[PDB]
Amino acid sequence: GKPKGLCTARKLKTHRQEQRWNDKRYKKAHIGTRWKSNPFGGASHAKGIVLEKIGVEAKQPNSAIRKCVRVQLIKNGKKITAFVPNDGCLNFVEENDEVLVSGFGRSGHAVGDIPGVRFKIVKVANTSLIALFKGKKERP
Amino acid sequence: SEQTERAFLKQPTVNLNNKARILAGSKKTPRYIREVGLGFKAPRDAVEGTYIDKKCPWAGNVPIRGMILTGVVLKNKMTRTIVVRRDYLHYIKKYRRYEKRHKNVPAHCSPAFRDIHPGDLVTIGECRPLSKTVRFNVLKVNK
Amino acid sequence: GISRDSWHKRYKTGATQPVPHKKRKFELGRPAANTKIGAHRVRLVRTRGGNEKYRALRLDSGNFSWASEQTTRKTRIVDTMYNATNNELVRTKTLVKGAIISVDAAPFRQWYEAHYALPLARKKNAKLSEEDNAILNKKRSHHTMKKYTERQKTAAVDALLIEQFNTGRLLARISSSPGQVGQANGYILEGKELDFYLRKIRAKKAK
Amino acid sequence: MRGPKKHLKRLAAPSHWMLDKLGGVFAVRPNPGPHKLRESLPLSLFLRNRLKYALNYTEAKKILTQRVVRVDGKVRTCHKFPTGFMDVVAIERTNEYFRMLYDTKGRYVVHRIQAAEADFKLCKVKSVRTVNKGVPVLTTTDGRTIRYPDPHVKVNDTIVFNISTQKITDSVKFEPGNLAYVTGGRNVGRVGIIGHRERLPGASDIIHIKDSAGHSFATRISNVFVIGKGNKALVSLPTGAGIRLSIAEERDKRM
RNA sequence: UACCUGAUUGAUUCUGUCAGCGCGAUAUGCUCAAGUAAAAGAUUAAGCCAUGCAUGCGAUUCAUUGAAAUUGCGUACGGCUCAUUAGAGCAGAUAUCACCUUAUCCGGGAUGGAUAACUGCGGAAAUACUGGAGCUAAUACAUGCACCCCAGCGGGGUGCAAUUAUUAGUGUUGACUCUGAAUAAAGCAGUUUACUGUCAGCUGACUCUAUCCGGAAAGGGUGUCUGCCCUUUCAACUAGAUGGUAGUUUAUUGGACUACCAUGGUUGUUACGGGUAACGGAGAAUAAGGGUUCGACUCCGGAGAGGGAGCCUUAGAAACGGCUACCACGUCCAAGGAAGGCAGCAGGCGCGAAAC
RNA sequence: GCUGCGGUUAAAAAGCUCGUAGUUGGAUCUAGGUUUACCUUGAAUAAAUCAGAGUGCUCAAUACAAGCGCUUGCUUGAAUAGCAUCAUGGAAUAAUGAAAUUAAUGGUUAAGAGGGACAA
RNA sequence: GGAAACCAUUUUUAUCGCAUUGGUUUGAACCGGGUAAAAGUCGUAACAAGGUAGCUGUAGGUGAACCUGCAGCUGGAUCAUCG
Repeated sequence: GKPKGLCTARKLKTHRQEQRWNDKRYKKAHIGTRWKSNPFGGASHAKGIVLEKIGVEAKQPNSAIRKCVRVQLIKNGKKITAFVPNDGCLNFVEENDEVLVSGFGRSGHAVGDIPGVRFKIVKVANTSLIALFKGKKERP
Repeated sequence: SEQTERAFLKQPTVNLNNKARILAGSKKTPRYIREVGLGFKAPRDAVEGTYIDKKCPWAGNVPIRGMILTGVVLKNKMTRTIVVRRDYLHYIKKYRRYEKRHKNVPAHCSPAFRDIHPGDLVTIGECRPLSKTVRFNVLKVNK
Repeated sequence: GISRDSWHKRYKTGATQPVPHKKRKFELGRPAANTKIGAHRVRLVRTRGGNEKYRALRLDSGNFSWASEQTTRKTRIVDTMYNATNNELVRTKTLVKGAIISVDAAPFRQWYEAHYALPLARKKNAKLSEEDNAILNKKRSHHTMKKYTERQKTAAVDALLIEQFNTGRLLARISSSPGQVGQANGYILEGKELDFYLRKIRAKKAK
Repeated sequence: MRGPKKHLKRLAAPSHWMLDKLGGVFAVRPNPGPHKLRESLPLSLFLRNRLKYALNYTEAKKILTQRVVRVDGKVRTCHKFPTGFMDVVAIERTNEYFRMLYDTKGRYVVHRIQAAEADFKLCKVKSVRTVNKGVPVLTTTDGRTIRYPDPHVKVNDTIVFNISTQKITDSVKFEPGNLAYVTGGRNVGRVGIIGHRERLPGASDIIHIKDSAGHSFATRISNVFVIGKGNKALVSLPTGAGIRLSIAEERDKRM
C-alpha cells in the first residue's frame, strides 16, 4: 500500500511524478520530440503543394478506393497524404497545386477505413473544397 | 600570543597610549565591549579576554541587527567560522503532509565561544556581509 | 570596465552562476592609486552622487600624529620599511594604509620644546642652535613661566621613543588610505606595537 | 529603471483616493515632501473630485495659478503638492476652510472648519536629536522640524503647531488615557482611546485601542496619532466621530 | 446538476481503452438588418525596414511682438518587447550600526574679455560640417562683496563639511566607532545670493535665480529568512574554490581584487550537470470537494534596444530617438569621403494558420 | 487515485535474505470530591480580477453613478472578505530535557514487542 | 601656468584565427528490424491427449514454423488407488 505517514509528502510527490511518465497522455504531451515528430509542428492548419494523387484500398470489409493526394508542406517541406472530401473533388486537384490542409479529427490518428491518412484538404487553390463541391465557386 | 600574524592587531577604539595611564604605569588595557543587546548577555570571555577579532560581536566592529536564528552546529573546520544546520518541515497542501528540509548557514564563530563542538545548539545573529558566505555571528550557545 | 560584481563568481556550492545583466555603472571599480614617494601629486576623481575623492600618486609630507602627547605635526615621509601584505610594496616605496615608514623628528622635537620648555634627548655635546634657543632659553614673566611649570609636571618620555628621536628617523604606520583621502596622515609608533614591528623589521633585515 | 520615477498609474495609485477605473491612464503623482505617496493627496485631486471646483484639470491648474489657495498659510501653485493628513486648505476668495481628515472607511473627506480651527494643527514627534551648534530639535512625521522645543517632548507625542505663528502651543503625551487617531492598517479612520502597549524590543510595538462604542482593536505604533487628552479631541472630526459601523449597521442607518 | 452513453461476445459479467458529451483558447468554412462596449504582428523571424512623425521648453533681445544664438532644465520619466535568464528573477517578511542622491518640504546657512547671431571673406559633391576677420551681450566664463595657542596688557584661530590622532560623556537605539561638546595639525578644489521684473512709503515689501549643511520624503545599490518547472540514459561536484590576516577598489560590505596562509565548501533532505517551443508575480481557463493546465500581454519587479565591449555628461545611464570601436547587414558618393539602428506611433517586405 | 485506483487468473509482489538513508513506532506522571510541533485570536499584507450592497446607464455586460427641491440649496453612495514572520491564549496529541541545613533524598512498569542466557 | 597631436605602458576587452569539446540536423553503397495490404509459394508448429500434453529457464541443431538434451510448472489429460 501507499505510505501514509504525516511526513511522507516528498515520497508521495516524487512517486506521483515518476509514475506520471507511464501515462500515455502525459508522456505524449511532455516527451519533447512532439514538435519534431508532428508534421504541423503543433499547429492546426498548414499549407502545401500537390505532388501526385493516389487511391488507397479501404480496409476490410469495406471495398473502395479512397482518393487522396500527396502534398508537401511549405513550413518544413515534409511529405504527407491528405484526403479530399466529398464526391468528385480529386478532379479539382491538379498536380503542382497549392492546398490548405488540416487535421482529420482524431489528433494524428487515421480515421475510418482510410489507412495511414490523418490529414484532410480544407482548401485548394485558395478555394474551399466544400464550395467547389457545392458549386458556389469554380476553379480559379 | 594575541599577536601571531604578520601585523600588529588592536581594537581601533582604544588608545593603548594615554599619558595618564602610561605615567601611572597602568597595564590594564581597556577593552571595548559593544553590549550586543536584544537580551544577549556578553560572555565572560568577551568582557574579559585577550584575543583580537575584528568580527567578534563583543570585541570587534560587527553590530547585530536583522534576524536571530537558532540551529545545530554541523562542522567547525574553518578559522573562527562554523557551519550551522537549520532543520524544518515543509508543508505540501495537496498531500496534507510535511517533508523534511534543511539549509546550511555558515556563521563566524568567535573565539569567546571556545566550547563549540559538532552537535551543540547555537544562536546566530544577522550581521553585514562578513565574507563571501558568512553573514551570521554566533551569539549564544544553548548547548 | 573594472567591476566589483558579486556574480561572475562560483556559488557557495561551486556552481556556475547566470549573468543577470550587462555590466552596471553603479558596480564599477577604478585602477589602484599605487601612491609612491615624491613631489606632491593628487588627482580629483568624480564619484557617485557628485562627490569626489583625492587619489594620491606621489606623497612626501605626512601630517603625522603623536597619540600620547596628543599632538599633530607635518613631517616628511622618508622611506618605507615594512609591509605586511607584500614586500614588493616596501621595495617599490608604496604608501598604503597600514604600511610602516620612516619620518623626520625635527617637527615633533620643535613642538615638544616649544610646549614643554625642556630638551628632547638633545645631543649631549652640541649647543642648541639660534632657532632652538629662540624657544628654549627664552625669558618671560613668572606668570607666563607658571603654565610651563605646570606642563613640565607630566613630561617623561619612553626609552624606545627617545632612541628613535636620537636617530632622527621615527618609525610610523600610515593610518589613512592615500588612494582614497589623498593624504598620508599616519601615526608615530610607540610602545608594544612599536617593539613588535621593530622586531619584525630587524628580523627581515637580518633575513 | 535607470533613475527616479515621475509618473503614477491610475491603478497603482492608492485606493483611498477613489479614482474611477475608466478615468484615465495616469493619476496625479504627489511630489516628495512632508507626507508619503500612499498617505497624502494632490491638490489637483482635491479640486477636481472632492469639491467639484474644476470640471477638468486644465481648470484645476487655472484655479491653482491664481494664487488663491493657501496650504499651511503658504500660497502654493503646485497642483502636485502633497496635501496630506492634518493639512489646512483655506481658499480666501471664497473664505472656505478645510482640514484633511480620515473618513471611517479611510478616505479623505471635505471637513469644513472655521477660522479658529484653521488657525492651528497637530504634529506627531517622529524623532528628537541634536543638530550642530548644540541646538536640540524634533522631527515630525510630516517632516516639520522645530528648533528649541520643550525638553519633555518625546517620540510619538503630539504637539499643536500654530500656522500663523509657526510655534508649538501645547504638548499632548502618548500615554495610557489619550484619544488617539489611527492612520494606517485596516483600521484607517478609526479613533479610540489608547490602552495597553505590547513592547517588542526589535520590532514595531503593538497598541490596544477601544472606541467610544466599546469595540477594541490593536495596531502598530506607526499608525497611532494622538489627537487629544482624556477623551476630548483637539480638532473637529467629521460626521461619525471615529466609529466603525459594521455593514448591517450602515444599512440600518441608511433605512 | 458530486451525471454519463456506443463499441471486443452466439449470448453474459468484467478489465480496458477508443468514440461520443460541456466549457475555454487560437485558426478557418458558409452566412450575417441595423446599433453599444471591445481584443487585435505575442506564438514563427529580439527578422529586415522606404517613408513621415514620437523631446522639446526661466536668465541673455541694437533682427523685423518676439526670430537667431549662448545659458538653464529636461531628454535616466514616459512608450515597446519578452531574446537571455532556473540560489538568475520574483512574492511575503526583513536589514542597510555597510551605503548614494536633482526636482519638493522643514530648519540652519554692483568687478573684465570673448563668443555667438549679426557683416563679410571662403572650402567641400555630400552631412544638423565648419576656419579665419570685426564687433557685441549674461543666472555662460572668471573674481568674490563663548572657548583654544603665545602673552592676565595685548596678538591670533575657531562656520559648515572634511583626514588622522586624542579627550569627556547632549541626546537616542534593543545595541552604536551614531549624532552633539572639545583638543592638535594640514589641504580640500565643495558652500554661506555682484540674478530678472519690481511696487509702497531714508523706511519697507515682493516675485525669482543661485547656493552648502542637518533632517525628511521619494528613488536606488546591496544583505538576510522562507517558496517557486522537468530530468540519474546527470552521483558525486568545487581550486578564487571555503575561510583567516594586511591591504587595494567602491557609495558602501564582501575573494570584489591582490600578497601570505589554512584545506576547506555543497550533496540521496537530490549537490553538480543537462533540457525548457521558461521573464517572475498579481492572475486566467476548467471547475462538488481535493486538483489540472497556462500566465508573451494594459498593474508591480526584472531585462534589452541588430550582437558584443568600452565610455562622456550627470543627482541619476554602462543611456543606445548619447558617443567610441569590432562583427553582420544596408544607405548617398563627383570614389576623395559621409552615414544607419521602428522590440515608440502609422505603414512596407518577409515569415507564416495567425493579427487593423 | 493525498482525499481516492489496482497487483492469484485481466497490466502489475523483486527468487530470497541482510542493510544505510527515508518512513513509521507499545503502555506509563493531578485524577477526583524548559523547548519545540499543532490549534485559536490579533498585528504588517498596491491596486485591477474573483466572491460580495446600492443604483431602471431603457435592461444587462457594464459603469460607479445618482436622487430631491426650486434659481443664491441640502444630502449623498463609490462597501464588506479574501505561504512565511511576529504576538496572545490553549497544554490534549507527537517529539524533547532533567538528579545515576534540610528531604520519603534521586532509576516508571517489565509489552500475548524485541534481544540474550539456562533446560532438555 | 594651461594645454592639443603623438609616444610608451597598465586595465576592461570587442573581433578574428587555428585547436579541443558539447548539442541538433543530415548524405551514403550495403546489411538488417517493424507494420500494413480481399482472395501468392512451402509445410502443420499451437488450440481436442491438436494426434510426440503444453509452457518457463538454458544449450545445440534444422528451409520454416520448430526439434532435441537437462532442471522445473500445471496455466494437465490426475484434487483419489486402499499396506
